[PDB]
Amino acid sequence: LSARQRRELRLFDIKPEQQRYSLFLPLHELWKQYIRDLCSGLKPDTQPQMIQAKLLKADLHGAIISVTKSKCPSYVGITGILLQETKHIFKIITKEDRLKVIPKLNCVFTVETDGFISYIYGSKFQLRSSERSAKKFKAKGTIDL
Amino acid sequence: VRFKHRYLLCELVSDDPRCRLSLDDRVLSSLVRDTIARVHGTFGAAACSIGFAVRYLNAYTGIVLLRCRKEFYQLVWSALPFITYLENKGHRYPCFFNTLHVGGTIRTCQKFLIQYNRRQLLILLQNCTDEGEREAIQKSVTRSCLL
Amino acid sequence: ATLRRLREAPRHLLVCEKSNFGNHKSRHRHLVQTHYYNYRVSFLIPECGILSEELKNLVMNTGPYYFVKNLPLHELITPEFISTFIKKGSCYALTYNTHIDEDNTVALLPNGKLILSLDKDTYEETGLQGHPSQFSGRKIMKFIVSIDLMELSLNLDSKKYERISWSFKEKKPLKFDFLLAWHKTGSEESTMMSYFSKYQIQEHQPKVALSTLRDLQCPVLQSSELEGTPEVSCRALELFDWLGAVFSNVDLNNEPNNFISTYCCPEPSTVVAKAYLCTITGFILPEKICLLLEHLCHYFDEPKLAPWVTLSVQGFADSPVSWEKNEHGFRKGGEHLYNFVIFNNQDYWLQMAVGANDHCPP
Amino acid sequence: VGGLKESAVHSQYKRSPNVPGDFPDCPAGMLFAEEQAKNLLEKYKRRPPAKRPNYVKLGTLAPFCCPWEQLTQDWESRVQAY
Amino acid sequence: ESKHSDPFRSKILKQKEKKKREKREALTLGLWSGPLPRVTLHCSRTLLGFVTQGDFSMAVGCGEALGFVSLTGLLDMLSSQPAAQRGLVLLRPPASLQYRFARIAIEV
Amino acid sequence: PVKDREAFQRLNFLYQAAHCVLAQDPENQALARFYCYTERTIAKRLVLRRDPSVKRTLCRGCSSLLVPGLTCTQRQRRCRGQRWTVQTCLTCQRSQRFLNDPGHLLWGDRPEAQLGSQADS
Amino acid sequence: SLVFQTLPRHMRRRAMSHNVKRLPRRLQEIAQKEAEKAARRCHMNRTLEFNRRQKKNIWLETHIWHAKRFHMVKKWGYCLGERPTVKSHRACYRAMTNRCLLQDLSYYCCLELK
Amino acid sequence: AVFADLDLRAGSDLKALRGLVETAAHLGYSVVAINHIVDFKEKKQEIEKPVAVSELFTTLPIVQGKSRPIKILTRLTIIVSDPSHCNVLRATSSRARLYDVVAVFPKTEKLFHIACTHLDVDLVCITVTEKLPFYFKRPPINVAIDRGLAFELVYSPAIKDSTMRRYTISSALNLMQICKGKNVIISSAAERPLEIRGPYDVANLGLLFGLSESDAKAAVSTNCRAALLHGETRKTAFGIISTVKKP
RNA sequence: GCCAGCGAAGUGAGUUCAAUGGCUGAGGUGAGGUACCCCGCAGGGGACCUCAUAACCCAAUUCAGACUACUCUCCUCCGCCCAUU
RNA sequence: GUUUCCGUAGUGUAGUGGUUAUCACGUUCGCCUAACACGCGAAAGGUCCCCGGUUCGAAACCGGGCGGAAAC
Ligand SMILES: [Zn+2]
Repeated sequence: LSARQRRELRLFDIKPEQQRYSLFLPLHELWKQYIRDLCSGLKPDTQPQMIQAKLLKADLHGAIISVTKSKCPSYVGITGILLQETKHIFKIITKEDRLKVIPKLNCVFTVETDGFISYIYGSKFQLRSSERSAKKFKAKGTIDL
Repeated sequence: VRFKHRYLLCELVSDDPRCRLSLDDRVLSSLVRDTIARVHGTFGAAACSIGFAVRYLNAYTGIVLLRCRKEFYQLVWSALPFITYLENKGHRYPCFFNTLHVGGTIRTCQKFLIQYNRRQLLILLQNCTDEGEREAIQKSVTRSCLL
Repeated sequence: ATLRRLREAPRHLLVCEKSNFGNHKSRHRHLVQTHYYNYRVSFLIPECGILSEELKNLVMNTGPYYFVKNLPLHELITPEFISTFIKKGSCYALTYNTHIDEDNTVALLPNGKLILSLDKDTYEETGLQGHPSQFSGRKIMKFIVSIDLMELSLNLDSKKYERISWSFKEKKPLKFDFLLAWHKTGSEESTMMSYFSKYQIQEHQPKVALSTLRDLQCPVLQSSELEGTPEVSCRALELFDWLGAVFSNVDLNNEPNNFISTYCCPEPSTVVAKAYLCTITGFILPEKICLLLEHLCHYFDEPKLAPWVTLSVQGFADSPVSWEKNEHGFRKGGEHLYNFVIFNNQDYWLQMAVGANDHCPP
Repeated sequence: VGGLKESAVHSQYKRSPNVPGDFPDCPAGMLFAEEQAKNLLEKYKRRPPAKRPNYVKLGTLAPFCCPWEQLTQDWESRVQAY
Repeated sequence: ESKHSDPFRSKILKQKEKKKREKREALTLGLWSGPLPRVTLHCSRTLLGFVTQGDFSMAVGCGEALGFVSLTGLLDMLSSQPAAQRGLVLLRPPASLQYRFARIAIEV
Repeated sequence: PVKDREAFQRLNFLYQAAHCVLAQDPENQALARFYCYTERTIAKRLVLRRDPSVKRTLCRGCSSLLVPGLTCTQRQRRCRGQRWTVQTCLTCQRSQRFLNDPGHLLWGDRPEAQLGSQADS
Repeated sequence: SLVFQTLPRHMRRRAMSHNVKRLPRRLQEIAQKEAEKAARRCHMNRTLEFNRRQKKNIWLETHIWHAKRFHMVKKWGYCLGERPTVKSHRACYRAMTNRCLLQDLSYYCCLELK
Repeated sequence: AVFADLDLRAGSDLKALRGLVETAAHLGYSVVAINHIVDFKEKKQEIEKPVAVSELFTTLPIVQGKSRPIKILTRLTIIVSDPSHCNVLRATSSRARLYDVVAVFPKTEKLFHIACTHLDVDLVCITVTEKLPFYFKRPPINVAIDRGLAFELVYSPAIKDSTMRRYTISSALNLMQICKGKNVIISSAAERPLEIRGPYDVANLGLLFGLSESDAKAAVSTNCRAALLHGETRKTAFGIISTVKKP
């Protein structure tokens, strides 16, 4: 059950790397209508503390990210939507076809909503993101970036 | 989780022995903490007041034991020569004298007080030459063998 | 522990070197040309009541220097700015009044190395390859990125140039107040006023303070003795303490009173009747000091009444990189400075002042 | 009751050499000195640098006590060759 | 003791950069198979003997070493001193650089 | 169903996101496997009772929610008695037994069609 | 004011809290008043276990005394006692010029020639 | 390296409050914060419209540094003595989320332990006035250094009496032998227009306290940065900060 | 499952109201520099100068082993991204 | 050195031999009174000390890290 689910891997191949990244936009279009169906109130004045709290447990698969701070200078400035989301890494695909892996070690990601911009500090958000929606996101420490 | 202390001994050597009868822990704590504020300023007056306390004092003998830290033993032990004019109801002029600066360790601080006490009574034998006092020395030697 | 650090020391260093102007292996020219930032230039000549007219025209022609308000960093990396000032001379840039341990500080080298000092809030947002500069315990707070613009000029379409140019325009806007100056070393002469016509550029002249001090008590020197012979000559260390008091108008005697000034002259000394003072206050090019150093070397072509002259140049308290490698910080003071005690027999003393966290080259 | 280390202070304070391998003979001392060289070389490679003092800067081949295959051949080469 | 030059340091970065090259004789800090010229004359003071049992004594009250020398090392020193004290011979521990003198006396 | 109401949106989003990958580009199914593996894990820890109509397509061996419906083999055959509709993928080679018969349409309407007439608001 | 630390330092065992039977009889009576205020079994033939272990080493008769309270280091021959677990470096010399001492030196072989 | 932060405790009129802003802008101070003293006797919490920074200041602060405007923030300092008053402070986690950095002033060793372990505050005020002895225990300190909690070691002995110079140096040296000096900040509560010193001179008063040979400069720059940033993760949320951008 | 101890002087630190990791100078190793010397293969070595040497933490009868808190450092195994050919 | 126990709305504490978070005090509101102390109903208020692991699901069970408390 452990090695039998891990025969080859669940990892990508060489041929899906060139799948014409603008065709991954309906995956972002599905996520864009998902956020409007989640809170269903955006415009006049509707609780910015609620928006950043519902995105704690929200499955952010297929969302645009842009690195505005990282400990590595080479990681900063990479844009694209994400496909996989592992323990402390998540694989993104960028502009004209090439995929990149950015670890969730000490960095923050910028997620652009319709009328909101939310930073996600990737040093606390780890540990198998299916379990992130479950339990145990408590208040610990600061993020010195 | 524990503090390293330093224990310094002192001795009042003076004439007019009514000054030795006027010794108290309330007066000694008001004497040492004041003369640090007279020599040094308000820095050493409170840096040598958070661990400073009295533990051992005999007015009939004249041995002073004081408490101080590892980081601030050099302020108390340098304020000892500048202690004059113990003001009281009469006219008194005592002055402290150190014997050995002991680094903590109360047991061997009391051991040095024993060897200092034994050397004081042996010299006192021939210099005094009193028949009534020599019998009191024989009471001190006999009771010390019973310990 | 607590009583040791209240009286121990700050870090300071002094390197004293005697040499010859006529020596073929002398580095009196290389140490001044490769010293990048200069603010205070003061020279003294004893027994000089009438200044020579050649030196007086040299003091008034040290600048000028320009000051631009709110200039962004992406303007200094355009190929138009490199081909005008950088490729046809040496252009200098220093962010005015942005301290080296408080905010961001950007500096420019004549070799085309844009070496800038950033804090932690900017080094993580620009995304430029750097390294730590001074350890502040564990939380490293300052970073320095070295960007060589001359190697980017060979391939302007390279991946290194588009990484840096995108990092300043749309990724992180950073405007500063620059102290700009340029040495005219090109065929086509174009002023800086024509290029920066959009922003508020102001042409500034260096402040010149000309004074004459009378009855100065100068020490006795021997050029072949740095440590100082007893009761015959003086130590070179003792003149470096004496020289700052003459420029700071401190020349007094012994006054036993309520206000005793315990500042004695270094003995043995000599009563000197006249002493000429000068203070050139502004952003000084080091190439102008090289014409000033060689004029003071040619000051002893004729037999003069002065035994030795003075050339002391004080740098900024805000310079990131001086002496081509030394990252000058700011730990409760500390400034970089060098000195020239030029004698009549083409010998000079090189007294380099080192600050708190700073190193020294030969 | 002591042990082998107490059996080692039995001879070094009595000014007699130890019987296992401290005296150099052909069949016995060459095997124990090599076994002695295998223990401290393991301890030398165990410690990382900037913690131990270097031995090229200070002295000679040490604490490995086998140059006497050539040391006794050297002191006869100093005298008999002149 | 005046320190000695170490020309074997240049072969260490030659060895480390070759080991990482071939991936993508262990002579590191004091081992080499060249012991011939050093036994002749290497140190400042001429070394002649070793110490096998090196410890401080609880019997005498000071440092008492025990080791082995050669005859030609002794009789070269003994021929140089027919005068006063003869067993005053310095020793040098390998972890230090400080020569310390002892008293040679063969008690048989 | 106050705090658990948010959890229903996180399960059907990753279920639908695996369909959007295979609708545009088939024969590269690594995104459909991970979106089903995350869907099963959230339902495993945050306990929800999903319907057997969708769950019989997830192919509970490791993960494949749409792969047996358009690539693998789903046929009808008769093993011993009544006929069975065997759903078998081509990755873990597991099968799921489902019998199709007109004699048990009353029991075939028992798990799925009884909640269509009884689950009232 | 502790009874458990009044004992001499050679006679200190850290198992005085689990079982009380590691204490003397007169010191146990006070510890019974202090008790109000304050892994599996082994069933194997240990003789046949040590018989199998003797095939490798030499395993002297007094090995069960020495290995229980000494640091056992294998050497050119067999494993023998080298250093005590209690610190007794100054105590062995003090028990040699004034007091008494004895060792176990059984590795010294003998060759009888008739 | 955000340098020269403060914690001022003074409000009675806008004539004295604006004078402290212009005086701090003169020497070296880029970010100036204002505390609000709340006692347990009055039980009053004016949180709604206390200061009105943009309304009651004349639009242009000028420092001699980068010539950047002063980030004038409003902090809170609560004098806490009883455990029956801290329950109101624990109720402020959802009722009124203002006063970006919240500081607490404990008086009890049973209350000092919950403030460093259980209570969610940003900094802890340790000041000793008029013979207040207090033991410093190591388990409430060793958790606070990893949690991110700092300590406002507020000094103001030169206002009224020279005897207050003793109780500031005594309580600080009790902390430095125990806390080891990981995150301890110093600041001056100034009510008079001349009670503030330059930040190049403040760094020796922390070296008068000891605390390092070099991190005493970082006790006003680096440790004040980590103490101000602890109030930002407490304000909005601890992991995700969502900001509304309207160009 | 159950059953076995000795109040007696003095631990290569042996304190117990609880000693001891000190300073200065010279080195080692790890960065940086040379108007200095020697060997002559552009190279290398030596000499000299500046700087880092810590964090976690404290013996209380001792030892072996597991677990946990760690970086001035060295060894092994790799990942991600940048740039080059 | 030694042993056992404990961490639960604001406090004091239950409870659970694993799938639900609550009783007493106090606050708010309501019952009541011309306006009240009691009685009584109801609501606001949760990092169930922290992480990992087991299990379909740990306030719980296990492991580790702290913390706190009772006494020689
Ligand atoms: Zn399958």
